[PDB]
Amino acid sequence: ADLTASTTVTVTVVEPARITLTYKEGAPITIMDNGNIDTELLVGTLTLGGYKTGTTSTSVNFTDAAGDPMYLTFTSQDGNNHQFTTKVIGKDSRDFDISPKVNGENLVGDDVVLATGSQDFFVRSIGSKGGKLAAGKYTDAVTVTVSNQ
Amino acid sequence: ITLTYKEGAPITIMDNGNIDTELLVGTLTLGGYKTGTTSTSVNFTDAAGDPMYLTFTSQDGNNHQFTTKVIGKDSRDFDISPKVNGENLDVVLATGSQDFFVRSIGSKGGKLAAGKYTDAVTVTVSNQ
Amino acid sequence: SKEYGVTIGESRIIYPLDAAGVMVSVKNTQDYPVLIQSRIYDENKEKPFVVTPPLFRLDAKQQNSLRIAQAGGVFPRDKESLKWLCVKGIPPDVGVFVQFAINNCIKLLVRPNELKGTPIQFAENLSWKVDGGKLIAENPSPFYMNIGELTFGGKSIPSHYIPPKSTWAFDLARNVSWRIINDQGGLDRLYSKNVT
Repeated sequence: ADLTASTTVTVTVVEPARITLTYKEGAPITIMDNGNIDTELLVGTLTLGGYKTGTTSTSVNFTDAAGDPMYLTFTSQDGNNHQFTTKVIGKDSRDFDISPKVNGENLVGDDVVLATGSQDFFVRSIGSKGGKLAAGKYTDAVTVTVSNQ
Repeated sequence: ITLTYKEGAPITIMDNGNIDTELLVGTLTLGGYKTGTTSTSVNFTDAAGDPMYLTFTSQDGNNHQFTTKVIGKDSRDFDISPKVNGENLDVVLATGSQDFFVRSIGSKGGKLAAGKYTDAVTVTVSNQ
Repeated sequence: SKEYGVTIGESRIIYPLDAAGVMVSVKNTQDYPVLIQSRIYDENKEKPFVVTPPLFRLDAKQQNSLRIAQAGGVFPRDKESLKWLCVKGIPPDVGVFVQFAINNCIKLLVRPNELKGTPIQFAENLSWKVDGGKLIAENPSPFYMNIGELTFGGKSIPSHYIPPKSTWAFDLARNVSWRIINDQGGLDRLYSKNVT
C-alpha cells in the first residue's frame, strides 16, 4: 500500500547590499608659469558599483574633513595649508552632466537614476581661492556614503 | 505517514542573480513508515514534476524559479537519495523517521528576485 | 587602480518592535584588512538601537556579524518607524593623494507586531496626483513603501520611499507605474494607475 503526506515549503531568498568603488589616478598636476593649476583637469576617475538598479545620484554623498558643500578639498602636507578644490561630476544616459552629493549638496544637474551595473564619476579641478599653490603632495581622505533604496 | 519541514538559513542572491549550489535550504522530516522501508519506496513530488528536482517559484507573478535536490544521510554519513518526481541520480531508512536535506542547485533561468519562494510538496511512501 | 568594497548581507532590516535583537552579516570583499565602523542614524540622517561591536577589525575576504539591539525606546504602534544602519569600511609639480572609504547604509525598519501583513500586500494602494508642479504619492498603509522603480508618462523618476500614512513629492502624462522593494530586497510586481 501507498501512504502519502504533504507540506508547503517556504524559502526566503535575500538580496544583499553590495557596494564597490574603484579609483583610477589621473595624470600628475603641472603648475603653469603664472603659478596656477589648470581647471577641469581629470584628477581621477571613480567607478561606483555593486548597487541595485534604481539607486539614485542623491543617495550618494562624498564627504571630507573640510566639509565645503559641492567640493572636495585637497591640502598640502608641508604645514602651509595650501588648498585647491575639485568637483565630482558624471554623465547620464542622454549624456548630460550629473553629480552625486558632495558634502551634502549637488553641484550640477537634476536628480537621476545611476547607470545599471556601475557609474563612472570624474574628479575635476576647479582651482584655489587662495592661489599660489606650492609644489608638493596634496591629500584628501574621502568617505563615500551610499544610502540604499 | 508524516512530513514536516524546518527552514534553514535564508538564501543569498549572488552578484550574477544566481544562487550557490549545495546550500542547506532546510530539512524535511519523514516519519511513520514500516520497519525496513528503503529510499526507493520514497517518492517526493511537486507541481513542476521535474524528475530528481524540487522546484521553487516566486510569489510576485514573474515566475522566478530555482531547483533543489533532496538528500539524506545514513549512519555512516553515506547519501540517501529518495525518488523525487519518480527518479534518483537503495538504502534502508532510519527506524521511526528520517531527515532529508533540501539542497540548492540553481536558478532555472535568468536572475532571481529576492522574496519568498514556495513549493507544495507531496511524499508517497510505497510498500507499506 | 585602488579597490574598495563593503557588503551587508541584507539590504534592509525589518526590526520587530521590542525584539531582543537581530544579526546582520558584514563582509570585507577586499585583499586588505579593514576597521568596520557601524552606526545608527535617525530618519533625517542626524547622529535606542545599539550595534555590537561598534568598531572591529575584519581581515581580507572575511565575513562577521553585528548584533542590532533595541534597548528601551518608545515607537508608534500604528506605523513603521525608520532608521538607518551605516557600515563603514576603514582601510589601513602638484602630486595628488586621495584615500577613500565606503560607507554602506541600509534601512532599519522598526515594525510593530500590531501591524498586519507586509508592504507587498498594500503596494497597489498608492494614489497619485500632480500639484505644485510635482508628482505626489499618497501612502494610506502603515508601511514604508520603498519605491524601487517609478515611471510617469514613460519617463524615469528617481525613487524615494513614501512614509506610512503620509505623502512624498517627486520632481518632474496620466499613467504612473511603480514597483516597491519587498522585505527581502527584491523588486516587486508592477502596478499602474492614472493620476487623479
